[PDB]
Amino acid sequence: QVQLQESGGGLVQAGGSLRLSCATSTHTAGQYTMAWFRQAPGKEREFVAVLRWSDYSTDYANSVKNRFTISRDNAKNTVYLQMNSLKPEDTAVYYCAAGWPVKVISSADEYINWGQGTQVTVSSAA
Amino acid sequence: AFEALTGINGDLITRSWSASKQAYLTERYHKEEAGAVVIFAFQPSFSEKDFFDPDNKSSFGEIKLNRVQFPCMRKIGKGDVATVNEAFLKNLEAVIDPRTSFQASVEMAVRSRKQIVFTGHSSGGATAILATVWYLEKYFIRNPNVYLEPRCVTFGAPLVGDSIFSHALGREKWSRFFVNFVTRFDIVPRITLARKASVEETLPHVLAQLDPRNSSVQESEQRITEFYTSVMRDTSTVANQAVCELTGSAEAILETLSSFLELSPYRPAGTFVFSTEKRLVAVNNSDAILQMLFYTCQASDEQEWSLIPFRSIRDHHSYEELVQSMGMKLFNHLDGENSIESSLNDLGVSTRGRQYVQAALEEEKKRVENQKKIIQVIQQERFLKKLAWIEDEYKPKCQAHKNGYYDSFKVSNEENDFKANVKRAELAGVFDEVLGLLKKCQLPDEFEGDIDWIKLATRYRRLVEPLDIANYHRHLKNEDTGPYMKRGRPTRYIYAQRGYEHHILKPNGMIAEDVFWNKVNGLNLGLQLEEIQETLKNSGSECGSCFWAEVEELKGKPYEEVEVRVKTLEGMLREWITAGEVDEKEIFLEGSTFRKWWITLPKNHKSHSPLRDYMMDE
Repeated sequence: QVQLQESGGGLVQAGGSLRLSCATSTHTAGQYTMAWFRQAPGKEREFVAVLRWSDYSTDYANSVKNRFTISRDNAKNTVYLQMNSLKPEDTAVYYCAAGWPVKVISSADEYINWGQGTQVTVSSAA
Repeated sequence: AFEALTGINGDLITRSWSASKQAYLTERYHKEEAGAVVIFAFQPSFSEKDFFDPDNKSSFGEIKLNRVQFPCMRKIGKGDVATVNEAFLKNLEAVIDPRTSFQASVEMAVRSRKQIVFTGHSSGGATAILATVWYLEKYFIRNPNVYLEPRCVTFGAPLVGDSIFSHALGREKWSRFFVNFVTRFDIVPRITLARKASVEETLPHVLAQLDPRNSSVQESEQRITEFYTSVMRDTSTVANQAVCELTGSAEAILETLSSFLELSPYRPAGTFVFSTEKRLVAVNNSDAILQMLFYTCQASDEQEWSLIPFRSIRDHHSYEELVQSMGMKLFNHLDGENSIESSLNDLGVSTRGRQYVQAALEEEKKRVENQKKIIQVIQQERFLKKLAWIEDEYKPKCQAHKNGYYDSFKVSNEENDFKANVKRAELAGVFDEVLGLLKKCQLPDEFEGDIDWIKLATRYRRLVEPLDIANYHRHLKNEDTGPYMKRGRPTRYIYAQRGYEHHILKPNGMIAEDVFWNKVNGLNLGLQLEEIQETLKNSGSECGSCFWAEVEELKGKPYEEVEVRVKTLEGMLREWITAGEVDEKEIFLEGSTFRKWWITLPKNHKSHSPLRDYMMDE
């Protein structure tokens, strides 16, 4: 069982950037597919980004592709999601999840370990 | 409980699964040193060529093992070698190639005296199995003190060997080193139970689906369902015929010449651990594991016939959850349990499947009971008194008459000779009964390796095979049937010889026939190897207790005709005497057939013979 702890969430102005960290209790390179999911108020837990155990490849949901970046520091056992061009509709609780073999990256049922999540609130413009 | 039975803990299982996952990213194998353990994980493959070799012309991709490389993987008395999947064997051979540095890493791990572990997922597990056997044949059997016990841990592995494979693992007490985790519906352990023609068309797509590195772009449901149904039909045939052959149908039209309903020869080897959401069920008995491989993969737990094939595909990838949830599962060892109903009900085994598994376990219990009765019969004093009478009474009394008990029995002029004949017949009856039990696979796998049995059978052979040879030539059976070594030797003596020889020779890795030919070639007779093997064809110089037989075949013939054979016999005789195979107080007596014949040999031969000091007064 991999232990996952997210951190770095908070309040951010629209258009800003924010980096979320996910500390993993063991190395995940070639061991677990690592994903970022998000759940907004009322909606369901939807997929954001993935870094695969198979080939170290990254993939993103279309709503975040070319503005979000998933990465991993293997030395620190940490998985990062750097978010850019944030919009008010990105306001959600963000989770990092670990799974294997995850032949369906976008399905939450493929991931066996989850974190408690970190809140991200993107504000409009006063 | 689990650790007391398998000899591995949860930390080792977790490291093994981690290394098995990592092995996907490394060529051939991945080596991981974790504290007191060194793990060799093998890269699995999901190409059709890696399950059924394209060049293999047999119905199950099987091939007989080479007796030189795996000399223990055979039946000792019968001689039949084990059979393995040829593709897995070629993968093993490609790993152990000196150019891969696998062997050097294994030997470096041996020098460190850590627990060496061979592990693997899917076909990698298969390789792991073979790798372990390789280790066991190359290092552990040679010196178990510097080459320590291996552990083998497989996840969703296909079957590798046949029934002789599992039997040889059991006789050497090697099965305890193998632990094969199988999630309840995993289809991969069942694949090679099917004829390769039954899945030849659908296997590539299902193997692509089973590959943990591929994405499921919603391919074909129908091909997966058809693959499951083919595998389950052939598995059903195999398991039901195992049931019928174990105690029901025996032999009716089972033999060859009728290759109609071919059944897979592969059988479970080692300990298997079936896993549900709440249980870990460990099984040792191979037949029970085969029956369970069939009956746990049925639409029975909820009779959801439509969903079970996709469960069978997904369960090949569910070993992550298995490893993460081991400690929270209830464990039970099926072989040692008083009631197996809870475990098999939790595994979805139907009532008929439950009865078949119970029958397999009961058959193993019957084999243990047979071995117990055999040891009680051979340990009572009324039985040993016959051998003791032949040893301390008949042999000395015959040495006193200066003719030896062989010739004394052959002429049978005294009442002691008929008494010896009676005791010979009784001992022959007992050993023929044990042989009949062995032939029918009604004794435990360990039987032929049990040191007490080997000692008693060797004593019996050395003492009484001369009397059976004397009985053979006394009734002129050499003229009706033929030479004793070719058409007359009782199979019980062959079994005893082979058990003794394997026991004393397996630490050096050579089989008795190769040792014999090496010795006769070291005699430096100066002839071609084929010519010598032709001259020594069906010779009595391969076993000391057959000495007299060879003598009977050599006396009366001219010296130039049998010079090679007589020199070979003389060259073997001294080691035979030292080992206790031939009594030096018997063969050189004045009235012995051997001495009377040896005097007639050319004086030039007697002058340079190693035996002239034993028969100085000709």
